[PDB]
Amino acid sequence: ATLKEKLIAPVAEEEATVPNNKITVVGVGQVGMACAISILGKSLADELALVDVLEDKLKGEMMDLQHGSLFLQTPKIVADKDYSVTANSKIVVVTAGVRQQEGESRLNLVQRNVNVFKFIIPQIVKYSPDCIIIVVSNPVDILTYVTWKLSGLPKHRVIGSGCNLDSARFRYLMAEKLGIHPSSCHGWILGEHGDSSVAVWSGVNVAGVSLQELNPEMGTDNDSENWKEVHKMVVESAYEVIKLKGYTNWAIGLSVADLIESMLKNLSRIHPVSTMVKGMYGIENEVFLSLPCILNARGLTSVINQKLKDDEVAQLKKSADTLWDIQKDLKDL
Amino acid sequence: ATLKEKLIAPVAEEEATVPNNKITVVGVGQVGMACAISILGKSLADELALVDVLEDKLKGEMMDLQHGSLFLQTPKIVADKDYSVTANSKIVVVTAGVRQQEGESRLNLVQRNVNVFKFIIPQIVKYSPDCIIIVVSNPVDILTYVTWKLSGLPKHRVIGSGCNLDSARFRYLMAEKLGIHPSSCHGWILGEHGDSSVAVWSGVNVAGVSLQELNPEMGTDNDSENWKEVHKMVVESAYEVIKLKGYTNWAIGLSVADLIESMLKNLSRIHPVSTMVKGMYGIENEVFLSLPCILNARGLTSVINQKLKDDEVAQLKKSADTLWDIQKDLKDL
Amino acid sequence: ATLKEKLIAPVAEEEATVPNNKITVVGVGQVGMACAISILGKSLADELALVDVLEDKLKGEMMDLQHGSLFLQTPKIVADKDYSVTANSKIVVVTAGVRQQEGESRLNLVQRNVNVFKFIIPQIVKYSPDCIIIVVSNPVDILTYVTWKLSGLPKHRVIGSGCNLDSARFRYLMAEKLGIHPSSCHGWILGEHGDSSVAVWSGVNVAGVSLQELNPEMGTDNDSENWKEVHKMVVESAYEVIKLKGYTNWAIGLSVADLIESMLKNLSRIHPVSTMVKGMYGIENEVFLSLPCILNARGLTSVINQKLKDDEVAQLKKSADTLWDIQKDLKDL
Amino acid sequence: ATLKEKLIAPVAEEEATVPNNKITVVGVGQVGMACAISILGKSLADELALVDVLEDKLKGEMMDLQHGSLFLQTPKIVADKDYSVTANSKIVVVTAGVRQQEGESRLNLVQRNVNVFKFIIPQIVKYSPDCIIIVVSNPVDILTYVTWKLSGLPKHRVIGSGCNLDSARFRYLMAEKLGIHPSSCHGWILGEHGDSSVAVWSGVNVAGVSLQELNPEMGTDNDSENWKEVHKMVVESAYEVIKLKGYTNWAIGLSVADLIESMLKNLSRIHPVSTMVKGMYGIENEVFLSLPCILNARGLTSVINQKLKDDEVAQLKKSADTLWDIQKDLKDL
Ligand SMILES: NC(=O)C1=CN([C@@H]2O[C@H](COP(=O)(O)OP(=O)(O)OC[C@H]3O[C@@H](n4cnc5c(N)ncnc54)[C@H](O)[C@@H]3O)[C@@H](O)[C@H]2O)C=CC1
Ligand SMILES: NC(=O)C1=CN([C@@H]2O[C@H](COP(=O)(O)OP(=O)(O)OC[C@H]3O[C@@H](n4cnc5c(N)ncnc54)[C@H](O)[C@@H]3O)[C@@H](O)[C@H]2O)C=CC1
Ligand SMILES: NC(=O)C1=CN([C@@H]2O[C@H](COP(=O)(O)OP(=O)(O)OC[C@H]3O[C@@H](n4cnc5c(N)ncnc54)[C@H](O)[C@@H]3O)[C@@H](O)[C@H]2O)C=CC1
Ligand SMILES: NC(=O)C1=CN([C@@H]2O[C@H](COP(=O)(O)OP(=O)(O)OC[C@H]3O[C@@H](n4cnc5c(N)ncnc54)[C@H](O)[C@@H]3O)[C@@H](O)[C@H]2O)C=CC1
Ligand SMILES: c1ccc(CNCCc2c(CNC3CCCCCC3)[nH]c3ccccc23)cc1
Ligand SMILES: c1ccc(CNCCc2c(CNC3CCCCCC3)[nH]c3ccccc23)cc1
Repeated sequence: ATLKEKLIAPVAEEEATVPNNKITVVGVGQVGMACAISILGKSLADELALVDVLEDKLKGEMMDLQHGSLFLQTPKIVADKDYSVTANSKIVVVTAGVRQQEGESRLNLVQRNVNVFKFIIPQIVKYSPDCIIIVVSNPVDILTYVTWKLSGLPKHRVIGSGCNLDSARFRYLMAEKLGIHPSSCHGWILGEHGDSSVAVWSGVNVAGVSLQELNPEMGTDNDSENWKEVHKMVVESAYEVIKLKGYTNWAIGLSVADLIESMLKNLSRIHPVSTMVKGMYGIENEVFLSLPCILNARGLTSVINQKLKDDEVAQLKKSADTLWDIQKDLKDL
Repeated sequence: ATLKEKLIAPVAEEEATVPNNKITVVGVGQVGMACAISILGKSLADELALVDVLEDKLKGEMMDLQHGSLFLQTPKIVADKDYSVTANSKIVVVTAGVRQQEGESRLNLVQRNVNVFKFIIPQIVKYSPDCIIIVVSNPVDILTYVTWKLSGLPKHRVIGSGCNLDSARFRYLMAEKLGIHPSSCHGWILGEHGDSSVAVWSGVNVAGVSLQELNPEMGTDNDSENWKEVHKMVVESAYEVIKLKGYTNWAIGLSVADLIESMLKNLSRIHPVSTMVKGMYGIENEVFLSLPCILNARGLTSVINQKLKDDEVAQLKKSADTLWDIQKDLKDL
Repeated sequence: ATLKEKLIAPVAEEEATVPNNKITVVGVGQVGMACAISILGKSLADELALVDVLEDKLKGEMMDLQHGSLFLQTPKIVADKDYSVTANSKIVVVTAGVRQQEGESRLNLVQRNVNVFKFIIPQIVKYSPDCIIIVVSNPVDILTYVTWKLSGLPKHRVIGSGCNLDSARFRYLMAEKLGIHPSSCHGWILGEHGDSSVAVWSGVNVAGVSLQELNPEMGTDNDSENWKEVHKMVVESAYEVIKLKGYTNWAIGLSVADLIESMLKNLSRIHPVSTMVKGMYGIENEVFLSLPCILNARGLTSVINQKLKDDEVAQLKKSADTLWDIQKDLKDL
Repeated sequence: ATLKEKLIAPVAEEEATVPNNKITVVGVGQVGMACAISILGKSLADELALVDVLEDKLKGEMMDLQHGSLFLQTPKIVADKDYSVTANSKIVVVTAGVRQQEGESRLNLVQRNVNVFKFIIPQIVKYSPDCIIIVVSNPVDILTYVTWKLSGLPKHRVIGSGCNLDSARFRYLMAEKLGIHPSSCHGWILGEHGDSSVAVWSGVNVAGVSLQELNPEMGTDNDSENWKEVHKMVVESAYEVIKLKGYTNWAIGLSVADLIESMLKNLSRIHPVSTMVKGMYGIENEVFLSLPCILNARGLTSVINQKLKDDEVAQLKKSADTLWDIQKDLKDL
């Protein structure tokens, strides 16, 4: 009778399909939408759900993505302020809450964003008890800890985007100096995604050539080439971009899509992401900060043990102390 | 104690992989390996299993693929003569059996390849009772029927690669004449993957312009442009390529990867593939042949009802009669 | 002496890059950045230049993209307010200018954006005399005409993004009703990217089945299924999304990346884009509006002639009249 | 008058198109066709030309690829025994000649394959004087030297596929031991693509952790974990695969596509490929062997200088001496 009934003959009985690689993005602001477009561009989701408290903005973002469906391979894009829309997600990316004002530390956002997370996180696990949560909201290390405590998920299923972005920036800036692709320039930023991050100069290399072996002063204040300035540029990068355009989003969206790719393709690639590091490098408390971690379909399955220089371990311990001083006073977790 | 124990600190205490996007290719001949490399190139499997009777060849192919892992996103590639290696496959591609000699009809392979399938199909469903089977071995329409009977699987989970390849050839040949990309030149080959195929000239179009409306003689024997010769070239293509290089493999490997993409990405794209067409176009028996079908993560869920011209319906019925003449005499299914 | 001199031994004594697959995006607003991220995600440029009048915002966007380099395959990302940065671009995407307020016609933007284009287009061709220009700013059909006049380029090198986006929206909405992928649901929106667009109901098809042959009332006011409402939703879509989120950007960014892919891959795929249609369907003036066009590495090399129904031709002529009424009064082009 | 003339209205004059990223594959054997399918799969060629002395096999391979065009983004696939078909190639991949029989050294193929190259290489440069040549035929290091002498091309435009494959195998075997993706396991095989290859144990690392710092005996005969066996497995791999399936092809096809991607995308990624190493590591003659090299659109533009252990330098010099002993006895280059 209907055009659809004239055109389409069933072979199978119409039955509810459960998606196999659903992704939710919580928060459809600058970061959440950069994450969404990068996930859709890399064909990483068979279903994409969006949540926000701004109902009109949310519906607009959902419709704009839906209009691009012809160019994508994501057959279902949905959005609602209600967390029921997020059911059966494999990965939930949390970008909701407040961002830095100009010259504001990420650590100054802690009380506001803890209050946002207190109501969101229990709803995420209610509807997707088997998900991995990727925390992006700042300060990302503290809010990964908070998400672990609120969610009751195992450690391997609560990941902070952490220093995957800082390390991308570091590798870009070193690769630009050397005239090579960042993928061929190896270097790790660890610890806090923020001012106390640690540059592991001792592991920086190109084709397995230690650059600190070529320039032993690399990373010190007594270096005629002032490589230390590259780590200062990594630390200052968010502040500089926020002064120019108000926020950052494109690089973090690609960084989050890189983490999702490793997990949904089950690759066991190593990324510097935020995890619980008690018992590593003499850290005595449940600090979350970035170390090199193996990521696959289970989540964050292992941490790489490193031989660090004394000044590197000292900076990592200082970063841990900086974060623990905030974590220890958090209430009702 | 081991280097691995020194380097890698567990976060998850468990290392077992849950079966997920596993594909098996049965047969490691020219077609099975083209299927395998196209599945790996398009990142369509997290686990690829190869099964075949030829143990040395199978191990060599497995090792050669494993050596390219750095360039791929498939973390597990395995191979064995025993079907236990195929356990918990979501899709199984069947390419094993005899192939055409020069000038040989695909229909002449039926007794030999039915005997191969009486062995193989029960082993597939023993180890993957919840799989989708894509049949590629020839004659593909008859062997799709045979696989359906032997497997006990529902219709929507047994698919013959069918005329997805014939249609690709048809679109290439018409697009070459018009100077456009085959993706912009729409045309359907239906029925037997073989000599009795149907060119649906009444549906051939560019930008929704019916080419038969522009040239009503298109596909008739009274056409000065002789468009009918294009269908003759589609029918003869396998024989011409077999005469020149001995077999065909690259285009069918890409065609199979196209079908898998629609299913694993859950897209509900329409392909001309082999399904059970009883009750369509006056067909009274359980004939399998190619019609436009919707493919998604459930398998083959719908068929498109078409308005055909009399000469199109007549060739489709002739195709069904040709195939049923062989099907009706099959024993012990 | 330097770490770079210690590490890197020249084989080639020269480092300059020969200009090749360079793309400029003019405008770093919502649309320019969606275009930029989609071009980078699809690896469509070896060099991306951003040009804009807002120097701080431009530098911030350039830095944010640069920080994602590790995740991309574009080795050079540059930005300046001076058009010297755009030199030797193969493709220039123009997204600069004013956009619609809530409820505002795209045609109300004409005087403002003609003033923008009178500055921008001469600067583009000064620095890239051999480029293809893709016009995105609204009203896109009028500004494609203005760009043709100001640039002195041949017709095949000046393209309006046009109805590629309207057609994607149309195919999304029809595919959603039928439960299929938009890539399997064929349908064309022609004429103005705006209120006077034409839905070619006579060409709408699935697997070469004309849907108007199944439902002759499709696209008329006397249709119990009211398929006409789908064309109304296409026309209203920009206004609805602007009401909800303030602007549109994701779908047009993907649409522009689709056009660039056809051209840089030299594919001769057909897209409904804005071109000079004098002499077509009795149009007597140099009107620009969308028809199905072949796109390849030369640009826009052909238009598809269509057999249209009387109501489709009537709307196309009305669309042409609507645009010519504005074009005829333009001065100093 | 013709259907094409009714359907397609010219905007531009029909003009001969010069491809911008044409690739030729010389030899359509097991390696040449693995190269071709990997190039087509990664969308690296707007035109693909095939050359072989076997005219029928060549035409059949061309047709089988053409039949897959709908699934590809390569609008022109051509093939001929005449090198005029290769004109205006950016990259020419040479796979032609004889391969190893079972247990045969690659070095034993040198006189036969030099005789093939003496005829081929002058014709390649005649028709594509601006190309990069990637040598794959064995013994690859000596034939890269021979191709340099015969071609008269600059060093940076003559590249041997070299140890890109050996290093992929090495990284796969180490990554399998550690349970990580090969892309996260860093290790270099240098020198001859063959029995005298050098494992740079001192540069092997995961996340910038030197594995030889964890196990100082790594690569010695006095190692309880016998990591040296992994290098033996790399050396023996081609022989083992040749014993099982007769040849190798899939891994080298993906390795060649990786080198092409770096060059056509202008990335300046580092690969261990065969280049002229006179003046490096006390090598006094025009030896070609693999070192880490930067690859971009210019070709092989730099070599990475490494700090190697004494035993590693000794092995590299022994590899150079092994290759020079063959190069010095070659006639009429
Ligand atoms: N980890 C990293 O590397 C980076 C983190 N960030 C962080 O990402 C977060 C988001 O930044 P933007 O997207 O630029 O901010 P934004 O202001 O553009 O968007 C934030 C969104 O969160 C929504 N939201 C607020 N409260 C909510 C609640 N209770 N439930 C649901 N949605 C809620 C808002 O309505 C808004 O749409 C910030 O915390 C920022 O500091 C930003 C850049 C990089
Ligand atoms: N549906 C389509 O469009 C196409 C179908 N084909 C069909 O694909 C099949 C495979 O072709 P190729 O790979 O070229 O053949 P091939 O000879 O290269 O490989 C045949 C494979 O099946 C195995 N096999 C052969 N005889 C067997 C037996 N008696 N029992 C168990 N395993 C056996 C072999 O060990 C080998 O792995 C043929 O039936 C051929 O007609 C070929 C091309 C296109
Ligand atoms: N063709 C299509 O399908 C679509 C077209 N558009 C059009 O794209 C254009 C850009 O929209 P958005 O990016 O959302 O706007 P936006 O306000 O976010 O960005 C506009 C950009 O143009 C620059 N610009 C503004 N006024 C200028 C002037 N007087 N001179 C020079 N540069 C100037 C701004 O600095 C900024 O870079 C608008 O004309 C809009 O109507 C919007 C969406 C889809
Ligand atoms: N560098 C590497 O890592 C690897 C190198 N190889 C080498 O690749 C080469 C090709 O191996 P396969 O493809 O397996 O051999 P194959 O025997 O399958 O194909 C070689 C092709 O070269 C053609 N040919 C012979 N002389 C020719 C000439 N004068 N002009 C044009 N074409 C000519 C033959 O007709 C044949 O089609 C061998 O030298 C082999 O050792 C193989 C694997 C990996
Ligand atoms: C002679 C001696 C040593 C070599 C090979 N050098 C490999 C050494 C190496 C380092 C340096 N590790 C530092 C060393 C100081 C102790 C504290 C921190 C760890 N980083 C890498 C990153 C990647 C690869 C290797 C390395 C060659 C010749
Ligand atoms: C019997 C008669 C005819 C057929 C199949 N006919 C397919 C025809 C067709 C149309 C309809 N064209 C219109 C109709 C006339 C009004 C003026 C404009 C042109 N659109 C398509 C889009 C795609 C493919 C085909 C078509 C089958 C059986």
